Amino acid sequence: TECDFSPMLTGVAPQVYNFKRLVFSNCNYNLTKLLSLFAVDEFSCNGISPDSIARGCYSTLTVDYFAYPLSMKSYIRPGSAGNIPLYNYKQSFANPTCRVMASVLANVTITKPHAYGYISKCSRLTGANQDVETPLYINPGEYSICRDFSPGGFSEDGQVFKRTLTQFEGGGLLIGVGTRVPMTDNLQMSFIISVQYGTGTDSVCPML
Amino acid sequence: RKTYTLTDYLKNTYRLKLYSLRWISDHEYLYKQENNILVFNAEYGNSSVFLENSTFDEFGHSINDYSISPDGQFILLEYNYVKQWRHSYTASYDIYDLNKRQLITEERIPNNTQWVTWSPVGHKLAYVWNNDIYVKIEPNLPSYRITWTGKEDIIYNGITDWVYEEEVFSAYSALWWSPNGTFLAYAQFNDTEVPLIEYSFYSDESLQYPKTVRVPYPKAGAVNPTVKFFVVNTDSLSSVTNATSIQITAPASMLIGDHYLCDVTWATQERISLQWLRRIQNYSVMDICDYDESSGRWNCLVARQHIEMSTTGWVGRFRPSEPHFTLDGNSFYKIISNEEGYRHICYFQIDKKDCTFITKGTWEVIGIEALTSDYLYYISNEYKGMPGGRNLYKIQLSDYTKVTCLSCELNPERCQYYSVSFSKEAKYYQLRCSGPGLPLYTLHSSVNDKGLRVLEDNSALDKMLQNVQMPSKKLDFIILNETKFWYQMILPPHFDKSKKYPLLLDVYAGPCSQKADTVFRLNWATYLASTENIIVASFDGRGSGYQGDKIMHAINRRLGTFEVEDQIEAARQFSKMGFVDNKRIAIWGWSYGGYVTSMVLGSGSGVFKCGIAVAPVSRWEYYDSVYTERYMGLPTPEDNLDHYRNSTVMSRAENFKQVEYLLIHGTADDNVHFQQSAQISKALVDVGVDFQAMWYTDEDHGIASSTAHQHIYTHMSHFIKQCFSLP
Ligand SMILES: *[C@@H]1O[C@H](CO)[C@@H](O[C@@H]2O[C@H](CO)[C@@H](O[C@@H]3O[C@H](CO)[C@@H](O)[C@H](O)[C@@H]3O)[C@H](O)[C@H]2NC(C)=O)[C@H](O)[C@H]1NC(C)=O
Ligand SMILES: *[C@@H]1O[C@H](CO)[C@@H](O[C@@H]2O[C@H](CO)[C@@H](O)[C@H](O)[C@H]2NC(C)=O)[C@H](O)[C@H]1NC(C)=O
Ligand SMILES: *[C@@H]1O[C@H](CO)[C@@H](O[C@@H]2O[C@H](CO)[C@@H](O)[C@H](O)[C@H]2NC(C)=O)[C@H](O)[C@H]1NC(C)=O
Ligand SMILES: *[C@@H]1O[C@H](CO)[C@@H](O[C@@H]2O[C@H](CO)[C@@H](O)[C@H](O)[C@H]2NC(C)=O)[C@H](O)[C@H]1NC(C)=O
Ligand SMILES: *[C@@H]1O[C@H](CO)[C@@H](O)[C@H](O)[C@H]1NC(C)=O
Ligand SMILES: *[C@@H]1O[C@H](CO)[C@@H](O)[C@H](O)[C@H]1NC(C)=O
Ligand SMILES: *[C@@H]1O[C@H](CO)[C@@H](O)[C@H](O)[C@H]1NC(C)=O
Repeated sequence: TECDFSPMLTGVAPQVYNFKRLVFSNCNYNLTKLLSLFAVDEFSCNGISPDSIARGCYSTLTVDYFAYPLSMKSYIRPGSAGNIPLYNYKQSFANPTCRVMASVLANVTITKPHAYGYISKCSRLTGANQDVETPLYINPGEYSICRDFSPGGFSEDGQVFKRTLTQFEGGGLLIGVGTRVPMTDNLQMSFIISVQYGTGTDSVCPML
Repeated sequence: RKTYTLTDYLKNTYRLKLYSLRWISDHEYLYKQENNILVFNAEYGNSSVFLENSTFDEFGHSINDYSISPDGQFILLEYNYVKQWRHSYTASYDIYDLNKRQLITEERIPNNTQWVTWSPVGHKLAYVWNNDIYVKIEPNLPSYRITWTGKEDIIYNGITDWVYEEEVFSAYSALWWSPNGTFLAYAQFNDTEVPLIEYSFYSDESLQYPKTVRVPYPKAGAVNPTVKFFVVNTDSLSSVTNATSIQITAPASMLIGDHYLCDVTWATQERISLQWLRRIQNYSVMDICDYDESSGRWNCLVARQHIEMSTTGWVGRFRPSEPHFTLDGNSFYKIISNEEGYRHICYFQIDKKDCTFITKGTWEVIGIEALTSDYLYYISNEYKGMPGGRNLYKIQLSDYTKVTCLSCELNPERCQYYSVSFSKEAKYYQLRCSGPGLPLYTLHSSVNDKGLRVLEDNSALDKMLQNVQMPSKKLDFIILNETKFWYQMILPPHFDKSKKYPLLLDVYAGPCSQKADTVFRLNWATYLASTENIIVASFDGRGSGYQGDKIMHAINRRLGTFEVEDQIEAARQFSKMGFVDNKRIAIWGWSYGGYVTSMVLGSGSGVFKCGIAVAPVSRWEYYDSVYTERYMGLPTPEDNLDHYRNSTVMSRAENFKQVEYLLIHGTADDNVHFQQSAQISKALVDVGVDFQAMWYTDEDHGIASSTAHQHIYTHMSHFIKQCFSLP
């Protein structure tokens, strides 16, 4: 049966720090078809080529996707960090990956968010004078603790959030800031494709 | 001989001469002589004409001010000046090429511009118009719009709102160029929920219906403005896409509640320092932020944070002091309070918590004036242990024991109060002496502290004044509880201490004030002493500055107490001195001085016959939050509401039956609102006290328009003379 890349183009595109993930197994895909809906600006792969990615057989095919402006292309690249990989989304390189930077085409019909948004501060506060500050960073593929503050985005550039951290979460105060990047004429997105090569009987091959 | 008359004071018949120069390089400065702009050579003293005064008397408008670009290529012309508050104003601007000698006509800076500034090097322009920031790379090219959020009375980009202009930055401008002009840093102020003070402005006779002026103004405890800070790269501006500003967030210790941005200082081309201050102003932090092109952000390392807090009062004299960074930007010098409560220069490493004091003693550093690779130049009051003196010192950085006084012995009789203006790289410095003799301006070379020449000696004035019976000034101290407290007296000419003189106590007495110094002045007190034989005294009691925190922080959380009592006590000791007629002691003051005057008069001490309060604070809940809460904290039951209520002027209305009182206020006072005096009068009326009053239509806190200025001092003079039975 065919791979359903539908959910990553229906509804409202999630923000970078609130990325959505599609995991495909026992499913046949047309990548060329999916890519045809976009105007691709960057196609950086790692551990696999942009040709093989559309022709390989996999045990799992994972796609993380989110809205993301191309003006910030360079800030989501490996090793160069970065408000994005610190607080929002950090690419994993445990498996062969492909990062696609693209704009959705004009008469695709997406309902884009009011604006792009990313977390630019996330810290724990302790102390008598409330001033031991410990920046809190994400592990790749995990969501920021500051994501719950406003998963839909930020109505204000430099919006401030406050919260008490439960005894469990380490206690103290949690402080978060989100910044606002104005929405573009055409929605600009980014999806990260990741594949595995499992021994198990079940595959995701391309369609014949 | 003649005496210094009221008319002399109002018509400025005996003028002090100045020597205002603008350094443009390490060895040249601009100066205005007979309306021409002259460029002088520091080392030789020769001068060429930089701009002939006839250059713009075909301009069609009157030039209020001018500004020359750092590279000397262009002159910024200011006209159509319209004053707003103490520092703010709008103006029209024309740019003028200085090699082609011609007025730029294309892509002009618009009318009603709120602020304009050259980049520190070259000739870029940043200006603010309708609360938004624009940048012109070249004087004739189009402007790049940096901000779009600007909105009258709500959102301020690159300029300050009312309270930040008045009480924090002492400036309209909120723009900070990077040293070589690559980045433009700017604050964004947000007055969205700040309440509005409203008052009538009557304007010209022809205006049928009065205007209602509305200014966002946070009174004590009310909702404050908020602030965000940004940096924009002016070298990567695009005429096709909107500029991108990077936000530098306040540290998390500030974001947990109300806070201020209170200092901005660039360290290097890619390093900026910011100082933040909690709304409870005994806690501040400095952040040091480095540019990071790789990650596209301004990283403010937590390990580079410097926390400055106070256990006895507030931080700084009025705000945390500004750092002076060494050239490489890895260390800096900062004036802070030591363990003894005295303010001295401290030496910081940007990533080290502890710092190292390079000066100490029971005196204070006033300000750091210059920094070289070898010397730190500062102003202090160390000389002869006089807190009302100012001298220029330099300290050798390789050896903190080598301190040289550069101004003390130049002319110890005539000159005890100095300020200084260094050239670029501090190769030359102008010295400016303000007293106790006639002001004196000299130029010096830094390499061996050689005096090059006298710029202005006020010899003209000296010749004029010898035909005039001028008053003398006594600076001394009394003692209260084994503590020196300084006073000054303007004594009438031919002073005979066997006679009895009436005395007028001239008071200000706000926190960190100083009314007893060595400064030479030609003012109202001069007329009172010279013509009416009145002794005019001032006294720096508890709460006053430049004498250590134990004195200054004495009135912490309790304004209207010790500083008031100490003015009454000082008057008692004056009346015990033998040449003071104790049946004729008056007191007068302006703004905080008006408050103290009133509080003194309502104390029932019997010491004072009459008094004059001009534009007084009457109730601290009426005054703005930044100033008031700095000393009083918040007016809540959990904080300091009790002292807020106990320190009003209205509270003491009954006691005014024992005195003659004159209450004066401008109706268009945006600073200390007419409300404050309006409430004083109402309390006196309600209790049956007769008093004199005077409002000044459409005058603000200064009451400084030509006609109003003459009118009030004429009016006050009549009041004093009548009160002192002088004919
Ligand atoms: C200047 O400051 C004003 C006042 O603080 C800001 O206005 C406020 O911005 C917030 C955005 O956080 C607006 O939103 C509310 O957020 C909550 C959800 O967290 C929600 O309950 C509301 O539906 C609403 O979205 C708030 O209404 C707004 N208040 C105003 C406009 O009076 C403003 O954003 C600041 N402007 C700048 C340029 O910084
Ligand atoms: C001040 O005087 C110096 C000379 O003492 C001026 O410099 C000279 O200017 C002449 C004429 O322009 C040149 O021919 C010489 O070559 C210059 N010599 C030196 C050593 O500079 C200087 O321009 C004068 N500056 C002002 C502002 O008047
Ligand atoms: C730069 O930003 C401004 C302000 O956001 C853009 O102008 C606005 O565009 C919105 C789009 O709906 C309009 O509603 C506003 O009326 C426009 N003007 C203002 C003053 O806000 C502008 O288009 C942007 N420029 C570029 C090149 O993207
Ligand atoms: C800043 O000053 C405030 C007000 O004086 C201090 O807060 C009070 O501290 C006292 C004693 O330390 C407590 O008993 C009060 O409960 C505190 N709150 C109030 C509203 O008074 C605060 O400790 C000072 N901060 C620093 C860093 O010294
Ligand atoms: C312009 O400068 C000359 C120089 O001698 C002077 O005489 C003249 O009065 C000046 N004009 C004005 C309007 O200041
Ligand atoms: C300023 O206003 C005057 C008078 O309305 C006008 O002639 C002039 O062109 C204006 N200047 C600019 C730069 O718009
Ligand atoms: C100004 O400083 C920036 C940042 O260090 C640098 O990139 C730029 O080349 C400098 N420009 C000049 C003219 O020195």
